[PDB]
This record gives sequence, structure tokens and C-alpha cells, in this order.
Amino acid sequence: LPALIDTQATAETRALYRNLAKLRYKHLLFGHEDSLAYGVHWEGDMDRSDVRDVTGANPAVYGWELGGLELGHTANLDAVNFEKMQHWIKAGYSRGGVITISWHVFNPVSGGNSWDKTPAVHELIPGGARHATLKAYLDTFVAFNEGLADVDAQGNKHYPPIIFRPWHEHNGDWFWWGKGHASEQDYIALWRFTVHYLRDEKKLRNLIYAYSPDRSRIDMANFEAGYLYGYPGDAYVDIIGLDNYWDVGHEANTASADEQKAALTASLKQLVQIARSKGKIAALTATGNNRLTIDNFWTERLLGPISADADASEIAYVMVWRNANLAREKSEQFFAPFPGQATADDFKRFYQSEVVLFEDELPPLYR
Ligand SMILES: OC[C@H]1O[C@@H](O[C@H]2[C@H](O)[C@H](O)[C@H](O)O[C@@H]2CO)[C@@H](O)[C@@H](O)[C@@H]1O
Ligand code: NA
Repeated sequence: LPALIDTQATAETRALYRNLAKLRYKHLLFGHEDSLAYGVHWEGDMDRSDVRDVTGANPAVYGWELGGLELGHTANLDAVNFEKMQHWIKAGYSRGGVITISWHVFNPVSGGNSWDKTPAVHELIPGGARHATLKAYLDTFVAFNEGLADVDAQGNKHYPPIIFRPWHEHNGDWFWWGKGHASEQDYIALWRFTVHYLRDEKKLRNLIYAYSPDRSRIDMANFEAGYLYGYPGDAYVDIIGLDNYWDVGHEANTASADEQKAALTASLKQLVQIARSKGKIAALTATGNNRLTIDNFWTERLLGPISADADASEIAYVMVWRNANLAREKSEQFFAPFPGQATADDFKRFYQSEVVLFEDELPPLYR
């Protein structure tokens, strides 16, 4: 019933969207960022994941990150080599997994990173002095995407579908495309251009577009209004996403565990209600408890509140963030366990849940 904004999307892309729409009622796909690139205690293996090391299975959804690609870097902002990333994307896809991509775009004005709040959006949008830069930036993704293609025996090109999730958490003020640094109208212009350019000018047919405000800057008393701040329109969005680290034990959140559980459920319920009204699909596009310090985090703080409400449960997937390599990054940051980590057994329970799907129990999503 939901239809993609790309009316000409590849058969595999259309199939993915249709199958997510069917599966969402009774199941939840589990995703992990940079899952094959490294783990907390390893890097270099060509086919490994902390998630698999714990459960025996790969995540169903593989998140990847392009920041730095736009600058012609060999590797992204977390030192993930782009060539390796292309191979890892193809490998996951070949096993039936789902691919999603974010993009912490560097600041073109200062040459700083996404957290450099020097204004840039007004300059990047059509009519802006730096509009050529936006095109050049997006062109690098067009090229990256070509490195994902195969050609069949008949000479037809095929690609992994990609859930493309740009310009995320835009209701926050921490990125240069965020509130306080870009007008709402200019953000909308940026979004609409991104879609026109990739879908219409460049004729990419393997993309599903995900919109992803941050829950931590939405007023729960007025959720829909907060959610739709900077919303570019139904003709520009396929997935009604949400980044919510807030209700899952964010260190700055003083709300009680029980209050947080209720808020997580309420946030996903309202997310799903918005998706329903718009004929889209909802998802929890980023979440997790950094360093997994919460007892039974997976069953008690994530799955329980999702499953508590039949609307909230209608999200198609949930993705947790990356397992930063300690030897390399100097500070513990991780959102999935690794063997011996305190929540590993509870993560096995999460995996074992009939509702939750990892790679190993996905139906064929691409037909
Ligand atoms: O991989 C890019 C950076 O991600 C950062 O984590 C954030 C991310 O910016 C976004 O806000 C996400 O949805 O929440 C994540 C966890 O807080 C850090 O991992 C940083 O080290 C990376 O460079
Ligand atoms: Na399961």
C-alpha cells in the first residue's frame, strides 16, 4: 500500500519497500552501524561483526556513513575505507540484508566537520553562492553508488537498494544544517534539492528516502508539530524516521526509567500515526545506550516498550549506532555488545525474540 516517491524505482527497491510494509506489523528488523568495518576490540577482518560474534547472526540492517566522501577522501570521518565499504555493502546485500546510509557532511564554508556550526545551508541551496558545491558533493555519492553496481548476463545493471537518510537530526542545533544555523525554509529547500538532484537529475533509482528528526528536541506535549519542523513534504520522504537516544537512558535525561519507557512507546506510537496518515513506513533510525551500562537494556528498555503498544510496534526496523574501535579511537563508544560485555546475554534474548529479525531469518526482501 505505501508507494515510493521514486515511481520508477528498481524492482529490488520497490520490493524492499513493499516487504518492509508487510513485515512491520509482526516483526522488527535489527540494524547496526559500521557493523562489518570494525568492533570495539578488533579491526581488519574482512568478514566479522561484534553482533555476529555475540549472537551467531549478522544484523538485518547495515548502516554506513559517507562523511568525507564529498571531500574526495579515501576513507570516511571514522576511517572506514570507502572501497572496503562498497565491498561490505555488496556482501551484506548479497546475503539478503538491508542497507542504510547517513552522511555527516563536512562544513563547506570552514572546511570543518558537521559539528562546526558555521552557516552554510543558505549558501548551498539553489540560488546560493555555493550551490555548485552542493552539486559536487552529491556527485560523489552518485559515483560511490556506481561502485555498488553489478551487471547481469543480459547486460542489465543492478544495485543494492539504499535507505538514504541525509541531513538528520535537523531539529537539533548541533549540526550546521540544524536549527539556529539554517532557516526552516532553507532546510526544506536543501532537502527538496537533494531529492530532485539524485532522483530526477541524476536518475538514481535504488534509493528510499528517510527523514529523521531527533526526539530529544521534540516536545512530547506537541509531538507532531515538533516532528514536522523542517518537513519537506510527502513527495520527498519515504521513511518517517526518528533518532531517539533520549528515552533509552541518555546521560543528560533526568526522567525516571519508567518515565523513559513510557516516552519511548509514546514517541514511536505517534511516529507510526504520522506515517500512517502519510501512507509511509516508520522506523527507529538511530538509538541505543552508549557503553551498554543498563541491565537488560535490550529486552527491558528497547523491545519491551516497542512491543507494549500495537502502534509503536508497527515500526519496520530499529538501528543502533557504531561499536567504535578502542585501540584506535581512545574512548569507549559502542551500542551493540561484544563477547563478554554485560548485556551480551540480554542481547541474545533480543535476537531470540520471535518479533526481532536479524539477517539469518529475513524473508527474501528483494522480490
Ligand atoms: O559516525 C559519525 C559520528 O557519529 C557520532 O555518533 C552520533 C551521530 O553523530 C548521530 O548523532 C547519531 O545518530 O548519534 C550518534 C551517537 O551519539 C559519533 O559516533 C562520532 O564518533 C562519529 O564520528
Ligand atoms: Na528473532
